[PDB]
Amino acid sequence: LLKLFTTMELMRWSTLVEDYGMELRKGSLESPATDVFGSTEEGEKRWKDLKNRVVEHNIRIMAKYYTRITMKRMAQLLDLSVDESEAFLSNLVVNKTIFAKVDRLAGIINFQRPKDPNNLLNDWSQKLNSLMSLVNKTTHLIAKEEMIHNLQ
Amino acid sequence: NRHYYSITINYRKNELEQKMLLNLHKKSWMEGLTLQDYVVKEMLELAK
Repeated sequence: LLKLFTTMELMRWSTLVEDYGMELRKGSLESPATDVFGSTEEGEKRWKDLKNRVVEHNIRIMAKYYTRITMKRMAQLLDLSVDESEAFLSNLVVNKTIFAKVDRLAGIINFQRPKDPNNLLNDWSQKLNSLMSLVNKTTHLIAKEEMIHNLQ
Repeated sequence: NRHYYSITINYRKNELEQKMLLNLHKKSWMEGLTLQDYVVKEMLELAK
């Protein structure tokens, strides 16, 4: 659970079947399994809410490497089909949690940010971040210089 | 004018301090190490 909450570590869902389903193969407490996954029309919805977890939370771990992906690769990474991909694309785009834009002129599309919405921000971010770094540079290069030239 | 005549006050040839006041004054009152500004464009947006 908690290792699946931080970056979710794109595991096998049948190893999730192992973990969360051999709890019924417990010669001890099964009242966790009975309360959580012993339910059927709530517990099956929890199984597919955990398929909703793999799509939901793993789109939120894959949201870094986008602005370039096709659709087949997103099927090959979300650990499901392209039809399950499009159904999950539907319910997560009506979620509209992070701004999606999907299109099938050839299929190169993704869940996305607002798609680099600005002009000169690149000059600001790149050149002023890097150059105010380069102006803090000399101010602590004199630091390093004096501290190492005390001795040698 | 009664009871008082003023005295003359000039300010010394103070280059022994005016030197270093000038030097710190302009070596400091422009961006310190002077690599600071070298804010640039959204101030131009508001200014235009």
